[PDB]
Amino acid sequence: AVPAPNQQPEVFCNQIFINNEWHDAVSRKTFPTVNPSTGEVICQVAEGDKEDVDKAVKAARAAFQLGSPWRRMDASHRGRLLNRLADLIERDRTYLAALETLDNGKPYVISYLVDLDMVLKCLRYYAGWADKYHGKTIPIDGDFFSYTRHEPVGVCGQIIPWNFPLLMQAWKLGPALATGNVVVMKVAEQTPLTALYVANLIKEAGFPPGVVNIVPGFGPTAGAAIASHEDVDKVAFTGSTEIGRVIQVAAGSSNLKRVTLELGGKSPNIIMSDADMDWAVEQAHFALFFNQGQCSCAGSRTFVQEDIYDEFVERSVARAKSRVVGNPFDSKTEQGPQVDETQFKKILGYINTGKQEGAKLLCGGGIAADRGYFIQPTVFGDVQDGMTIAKEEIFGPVMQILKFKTIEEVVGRANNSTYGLAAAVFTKDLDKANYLSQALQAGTVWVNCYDVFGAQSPFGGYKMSGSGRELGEYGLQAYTEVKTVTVKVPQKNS
Amino acid sequence: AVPAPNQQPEVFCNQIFINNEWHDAVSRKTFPTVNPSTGEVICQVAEGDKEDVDKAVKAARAAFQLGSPWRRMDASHRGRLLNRLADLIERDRTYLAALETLDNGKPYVISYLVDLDMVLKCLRYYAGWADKYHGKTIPIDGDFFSYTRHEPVGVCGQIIPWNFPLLMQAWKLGPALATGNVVVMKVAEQTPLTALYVANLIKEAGFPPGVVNIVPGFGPTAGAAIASHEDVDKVAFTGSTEIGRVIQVAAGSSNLKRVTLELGGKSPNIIMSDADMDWAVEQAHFALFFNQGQCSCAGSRTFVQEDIYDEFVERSVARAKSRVVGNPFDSKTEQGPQVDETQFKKILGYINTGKQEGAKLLCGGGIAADRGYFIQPTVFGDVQDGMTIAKEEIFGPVMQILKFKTIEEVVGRANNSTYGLAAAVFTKDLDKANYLSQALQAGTVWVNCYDVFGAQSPFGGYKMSGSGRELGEYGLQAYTEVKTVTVKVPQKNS
Amino acid sequence: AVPAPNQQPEVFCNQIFINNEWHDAVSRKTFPTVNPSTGEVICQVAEGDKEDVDKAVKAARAAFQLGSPWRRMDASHRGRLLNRLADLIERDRTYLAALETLDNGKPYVISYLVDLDMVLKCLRYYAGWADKYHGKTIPIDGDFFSYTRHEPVGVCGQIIPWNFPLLMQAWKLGPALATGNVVVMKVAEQTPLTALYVANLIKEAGFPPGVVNIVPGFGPTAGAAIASHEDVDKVAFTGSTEIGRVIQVAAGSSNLKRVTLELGGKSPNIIMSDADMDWAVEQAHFALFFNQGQCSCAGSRTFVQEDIYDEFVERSVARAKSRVVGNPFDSKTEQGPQVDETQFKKILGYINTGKQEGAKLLCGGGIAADRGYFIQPTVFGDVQDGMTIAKEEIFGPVMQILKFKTIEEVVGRANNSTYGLAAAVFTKDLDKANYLSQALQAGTVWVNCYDVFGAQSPFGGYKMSGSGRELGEYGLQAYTEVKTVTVKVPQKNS
Amino acid sequence: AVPAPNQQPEVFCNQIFINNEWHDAVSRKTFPTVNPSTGEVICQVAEGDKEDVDKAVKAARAAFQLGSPWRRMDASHRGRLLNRLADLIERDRTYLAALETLDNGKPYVISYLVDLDMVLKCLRYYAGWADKYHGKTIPIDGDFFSYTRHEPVGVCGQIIPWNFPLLMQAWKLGPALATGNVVVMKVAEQTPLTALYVANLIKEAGFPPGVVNIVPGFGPTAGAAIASHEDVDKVAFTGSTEIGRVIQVAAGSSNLKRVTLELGGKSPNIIMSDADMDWAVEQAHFALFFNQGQCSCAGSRTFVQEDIYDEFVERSVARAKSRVVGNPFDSKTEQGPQVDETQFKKILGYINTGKQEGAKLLCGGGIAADRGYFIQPTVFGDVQDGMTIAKEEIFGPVMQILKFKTIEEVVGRANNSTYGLAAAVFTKDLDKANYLSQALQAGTVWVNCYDVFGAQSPFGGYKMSGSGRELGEYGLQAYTEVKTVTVKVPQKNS
Ligand SMILES: NC(=O)c1ccc[n+]([C@@H]2O[C@H](COP(=O)([O-])OP(=O)(O)OC[C@H]3O[C@@H](n4cnc5c(N)ncnc54)[C@H](O)[C@@H]3O)[C@@H](O)[C@H]2O)c1
Ligand SMILES: [Mg+2]
Ligand SMILES: [Mg+2]
Ligand SMILES: [Mg+2]
Ligand SMILES: [Mg+2]
Ligand code: NA
Ligand code: NA
Ligand code: NA
Ligand code: NA
Repeated sequence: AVPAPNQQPEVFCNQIFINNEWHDAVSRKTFPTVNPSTGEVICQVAEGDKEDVDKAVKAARAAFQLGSPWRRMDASHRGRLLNRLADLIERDRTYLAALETLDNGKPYVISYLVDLDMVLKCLRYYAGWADKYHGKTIPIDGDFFSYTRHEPVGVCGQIIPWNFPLLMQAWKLGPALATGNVVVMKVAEQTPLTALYVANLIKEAGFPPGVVNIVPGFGPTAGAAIASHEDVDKVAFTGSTEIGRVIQVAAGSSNLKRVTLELGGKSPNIIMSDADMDWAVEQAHFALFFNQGQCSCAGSRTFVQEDIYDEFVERSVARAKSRVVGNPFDSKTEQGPQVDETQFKKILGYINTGKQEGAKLLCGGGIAADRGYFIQPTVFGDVQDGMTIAKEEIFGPVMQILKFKTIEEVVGRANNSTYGLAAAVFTKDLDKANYLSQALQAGTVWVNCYDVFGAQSPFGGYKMSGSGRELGEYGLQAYTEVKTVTVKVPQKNS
Repeated sequence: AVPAPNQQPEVFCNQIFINNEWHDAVSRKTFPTVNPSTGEVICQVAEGDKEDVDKAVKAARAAFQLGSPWRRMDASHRGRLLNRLADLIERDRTYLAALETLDNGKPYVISYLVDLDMVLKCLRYYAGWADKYHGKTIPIDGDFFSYTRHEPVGVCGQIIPWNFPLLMQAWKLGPALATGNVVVMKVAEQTPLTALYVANLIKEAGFPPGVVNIVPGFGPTAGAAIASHEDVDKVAFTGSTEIGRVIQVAAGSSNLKRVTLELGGKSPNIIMSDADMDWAVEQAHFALFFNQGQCSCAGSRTFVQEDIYDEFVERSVARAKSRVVGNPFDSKTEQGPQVDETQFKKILGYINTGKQEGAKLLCGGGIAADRGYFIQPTVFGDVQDGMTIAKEEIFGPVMQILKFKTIEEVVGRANNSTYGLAAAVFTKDLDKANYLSQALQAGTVWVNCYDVFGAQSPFGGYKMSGSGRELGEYGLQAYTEVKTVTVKVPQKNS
Repeated sequence: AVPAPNQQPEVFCNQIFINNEWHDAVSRKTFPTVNPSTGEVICQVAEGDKEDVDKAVKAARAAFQLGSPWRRMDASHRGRLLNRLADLIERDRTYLAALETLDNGKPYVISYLVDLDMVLKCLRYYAGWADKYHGKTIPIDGDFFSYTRHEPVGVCGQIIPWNFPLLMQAWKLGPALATGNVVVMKVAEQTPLTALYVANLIKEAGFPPGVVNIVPGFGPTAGAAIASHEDVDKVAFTGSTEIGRVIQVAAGSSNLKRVTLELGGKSPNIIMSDADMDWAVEQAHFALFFNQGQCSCAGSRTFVQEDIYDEFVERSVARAKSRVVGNPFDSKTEQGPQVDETQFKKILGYINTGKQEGAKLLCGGGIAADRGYFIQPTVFGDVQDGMTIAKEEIFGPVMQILKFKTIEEVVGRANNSTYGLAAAVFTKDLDKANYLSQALQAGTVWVNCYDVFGAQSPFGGYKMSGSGRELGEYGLQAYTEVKTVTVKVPQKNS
Repeated sequence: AVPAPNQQPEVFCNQIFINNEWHDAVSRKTFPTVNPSTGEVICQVAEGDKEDVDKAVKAARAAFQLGSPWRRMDASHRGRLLNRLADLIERDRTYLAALETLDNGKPYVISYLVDLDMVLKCLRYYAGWADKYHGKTIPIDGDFFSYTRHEPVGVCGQIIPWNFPLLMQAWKLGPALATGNVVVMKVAEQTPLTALYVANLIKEAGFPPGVVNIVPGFGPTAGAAIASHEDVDKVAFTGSTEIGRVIQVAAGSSNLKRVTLELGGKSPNIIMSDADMDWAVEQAHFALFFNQGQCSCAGSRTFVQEDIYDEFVERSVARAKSRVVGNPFDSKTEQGPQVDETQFKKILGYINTGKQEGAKLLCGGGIAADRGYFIQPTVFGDVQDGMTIAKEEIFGPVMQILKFKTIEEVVGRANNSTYGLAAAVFTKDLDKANYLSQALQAGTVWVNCYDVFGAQSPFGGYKMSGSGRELGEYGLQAYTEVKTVTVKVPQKNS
């Protein structure tokens, strides 16, 4: 059951958050954030730039000083603070879900049941790691006692995208805070509002000032200031592959800060002829269309074995034509608008390219409403590997269906990509499932499902889909600096 | 390639091994060991008893003293010694395989290609663990540094059976020595010879005196003396469920030594109607008949789905009738004799029991040769769950085939046992494989295979099939005593 | 800050708890529990025996059936329920602390600030483990996929003592519930009340019926029924070394259930000449006198280097004479009564023995009040290793001070014990601290502190102080049954 | 215990190694490598450039194809191959130690007893990891089975320096090969020879062609070609902080390959007034002067507490004045030449700067012989933090001694560096040791020792000394690509 929304939630936080206080930008500039369902401005937001980032980094560094409240805090108590934050978000769940829908466009039912549930589960998962990520005692040769300390990496710059604003904030804050780091976060200009409200909850939860600082603003200004900063120890970036390159170059060109990247995808979803047809059709639809198609790991190359191709396509088209596009606050709506004008235009561009290059348009193909950034669910059949829509990340409700004959053929075609974020296989056969899950070059392989995320299981890219992993125990690795301490002892014994 | 065997290998070692030297029993008693293919005495062996065990325990305790060569030795160097021991066993592989066949009865080709290969792999695997089983540094509350040391448990009594004499010795020595323990081993009275030769190789490898001591002799004398010893810290026993109970009671009645047990089985091998028939028949044959049926994990309840039952049984009877029983030094031999007269009689008793209780005798059922202890490969059909031959471990070449209808039914029937050592499922279906491997109450579940052991993967029982695990990283747990050290520090920081 | 206690709290729960309901004993018998500060009966409690244990085990087995709510529950949700339980205990903290004082005798300020705090920290720590105790994927040889599942051991019998009633309950329930086991718990006859109230909170928190069952009653009746039960998979026992032997024998004589034991101690507390004198005197006092001396790990052999002996003894005696013995609800009280008349008499017996065998009585030595079980803080000087008071666990406010000269001497004397639960070293010297922490044969070594427990760091015995470990990640091992699944695959690749 | 060297060892390998074959450079160009003891050319070496790297990367990629001999090889067998390689290096130890001395300049006794020993220990350690770096099975929410595979990262570019040619090769090849990667290694132009002979032994050991490829040549040609290559998945670079920046920028600018960096240092060695003087002096001397000062972790800021400063400096000067500089094949020689003329001149430049900026020249300060690149052991006293010789890595036999008063002062001064590779503390006091080891911002902290490396314990930088760790279990992390497989199952149970 979903509690009724407030379809026009008040905005309470719209400034830069440093040392648990709200600041205007040094410049006093602000930028609009827009409701993509109407095209109207919600409010102005402080436009942070290099000077605001510098204030935030200094606050983070101070909070990280040896002997500070955050450094001296018991690891178990960091876990208590993460659990308190989750409880505050749960108290404010309908507000945050409605604000998420207002600013991003996704259906309120999904913001409520999916995004907010996933945020809670991620924070509560990482609360549990705070006092369990042990270092080692090590049986080195000779008369020595050797051990490692797992220390925090330090001041962590965290740059996140607009597609799942709250969830991406939680994927970053969970592991960083569980391990005792401090954060300077740059939220997406398209969707800054929910993360700023969460900062108020961070203060309410009792995190020391300077442990989390949030600088809304643009990428080449505030984002680049983080990535190039001389006193930021680590940057974690989620966004496009194009900008990932910019981040890695900025790290190398500045202070050799540690880098992890979660980038784009063109994930293959492989339907073998023995798959359960009804389930495969529904999951392939979800795999592509979830979140207005705005998912890094979207199943955007649907490979279907030739003996079931015609039926699969018929059913897929029927399901796409039935998908309800509308006001994301209406309970019947399955698909809201795209996040903004830039994305709307890019997706229409890709649709035009698909038409021009001779893919078979089977449904949709155009705008879905006269106001707001709504696009019809669009399906192309008879897609070929060299087509632009088979290669480039579209990030909208545009499905590609490709036909194949053999399992060996489809492995090669699935893997012939510079992306490698996710993939899936639908089959009833044990051996085909094991053959494909081993052979696919992707960070997550789903078998008979898609978009199954768990705070316990890592996620991230092969190839140019990124480096490092988020979620699970693995998500702690990039937030830890390892120190070996090797001590002379009188006489080592086993 | 298998090198030609010496069919009458010389015996060099037949005494008690303490402090790297050979000793008679205090009583000067010896016992004969018999070649089960001919029924003739091979030689006599020192008959160790309580006073010999007491000498061995004192030697091991002395080798374990703080400051001793074995306690000071670098962990990496324990790994080098295990690797040297494996190289010496490899040098003497053809000799050891023939001596194993002479004393135990198994085909020389199998001693050579299987037993000795698995010994080498077990020792080389554990050599690699010697310097890698780390303790932890722990983020405890307060101004403390807390960590754990993984220390050796100490003097380990290790009692092993006769069915895989060299391999059982290696499964015990590998983890115990990798972790810096010292050992008093009691080898089976039926097959003492190969383990005693390996003691010569332990000295040759360079292990300090007293690190491994071996006492051949009987169970209620030397075995019980180890189990009840006031200065043995840990006992690892492999053998019958009946004697496991005796060991656990001895431990509780003496000094509360730590105990692990690897006991009997009545493991179910489940053939679904979609299995590959030819492979399932061959694997079900192997699963039961391997090693003259003398395997704790033998697939001794073969459950076969009703639609494929008649064909599976026809094929199984044909394969059992074709199985070549004979001199284990002849390369054509698939099945040697049972290990001794006691086991021979017990198996004849169980064959008669199956006949008396109305199981359908489909082939075999009698004595296979004049000399030695050879039994025909025997297959019973239409076996029912309440039959004694369906419940009790037979430990010979006697196959039980049961019919079932549904996957839900077979889970309940397979699990309705007080044993729980292993199980298998043959199916092409991903979901049936996952359903059954989850639901079966067994320490190892094989899927489309049987008797697949790896030094890397743990093995051990549910229920009355044992407690604890051998092999893998898990095999190190029982050989480690954990010490927490918690140190006051001036000011704890993350 | 400590809230004012209800000095005569009401009792709401005094029956057997099975399937989330309250039951009389089948026999309808009850037994009294006494307030040790007054010697008066608080109330009657249902007297559970074998028949009530049988009902509880059947309930636990049913709750453990494959497909049950508790088996199907997400691991993360088990963590949520443990966190809910902790929140309910915190809500009822003032009541539970007063009830603990009423039934056990410990000072209310300690119940509130120490026991209840530690209960909350233990449950919250293990809540975090619920979804983090991973099995392994294992690179076995050959064309196979091999992995382990960490499954619950099953029906766990848990038998606990009276010295820290709520904390001992939490140390058992935390790991068992985090790993998905079900429990039949036998609480101490001397202190049943607080654990029964916590059962009401387990129901309130939402644990499925049958997951936790609690049977108050006596040892040889209800305790033995659990230890010998044919359908209990695992027993975890905390109590005397004498009864540990009984439990281990019961397990071996019944169904080979898995066993862990947390037993007695006679722990050495070593004060080197270079210790900080004031700190060492205060910590040595705490080490022995904490919880009316009723701590398994009490520092009951205080070894003091000869050059500082006279001053340390003078200061220690002054501290003992200043220790306020009285009503445990009075804020000034440092020491309450002993738990019952049996213990009261036994401690007085040991004080008599100490006098008879030639130890120097420095202070105390008798009863401290004419009502309730109060004993004077008692210090014996010039104690020798062979004295009964230097060997046997007294479990009361009776301190032994022994003199030593050298570091080798004290290691050897500390280790000449069949106990090995804990030890401590007070020294400023790095090399002395490392030499002694390595050389001492004890499950926990404290350096410049004592009785520093954390849910993160394991605790348990060497030698006859126990086997297995509680707390930390280690505390999950005995609650896990390991299953290997090994699957044939078309072609294994790295 | 050192075999007499061949002082003019023959060179057998001087070409590019690709697919287990020797190749000239495509250009046919060669470059000289010089014997630094004489300044004379040993031989010419193939001058690899971009086209040679391209051939190497293609060969590595082919060897990494799914289904190849290296991809299908059992993990345990990778370990056997590493052990065989170590055996071959041991067989050729005397030759390799002499060749190392000839090309690098370090004393032969040290090549033989230290470098070659450490190479053997590294490879044998990693051999043991090959089949033990498990992935996880993960208790995700819902009806799923989720697990991770630890797969190889793929084609690994490895760029190494000249200071420990064989050891740096081993630190790279050990973890990369244990985890099943393939390698394109670029050895330092100053010391290519020993790594090329090791390639011959890699072929001899049985590694499949293309698994290890070695391209000698210069940095901006062959090194840059690897760092910028579009089909190299990971680069591991050891060298100067300056070139580390170039590598990270190349990775970002090309294909977003994974990067680890092991860079320079200016490590503080802190001597407290309570240190053992004789030991601290000798260890401080070793800390700085080991390997002609050519060690990334050299203790090049020796901080000495004011009370012991004068004595420490007097003893340090006596030791530096007696250090034997000479022919590295002479057993009396403690210090050989610097590796080449460039380094020789740089070090003399630093000595000049030290004198100019007002450090007190206490001994040495000039050239030590008329031929070869020999420099006198040089000690500067009264060094201050702002002096060039206190900030910049000198990488030669030039010691800086700084005075301090308090432990708080020295933490701040030690940590006021953009380097953070190592540090050490000399003290007898437990609390000072723990205070400093926690507070020092360095990847390794030695206590009462220096330059204690073990294959078991990780090593790497904080700050601009690098990112990632080599050695230990940690050394495997950067060579692993993690894949999550999440499988729908009929009904998940614990
Ligand atoms: N952290 C460690 O474990 C470690 C170990 C040894 C040496 N070092 C450091 O190494 C340095 C000394 O070694 P060096 O003089 O060989 O260092 P360097 O940076 O000059 O060269 C190291 C390697 O990189 C190559 N290289 C040079 N320019 C390159 C370019 N533009 N692109 C790609 N590769 C290039 C070189 O040819 C060589 O193989 C010191 O700073 C020392 O501290 C660090
Ligand atoms: Mg953008
Ligand atoms: Mg027997
Ligand atoms: Mg009692
Ligand atoms: Mg250079
Ligand atoms: Na918006
Ligand atoms: Na025999
Ligand atoms: Na009571
Ligand atoms: Na050279």
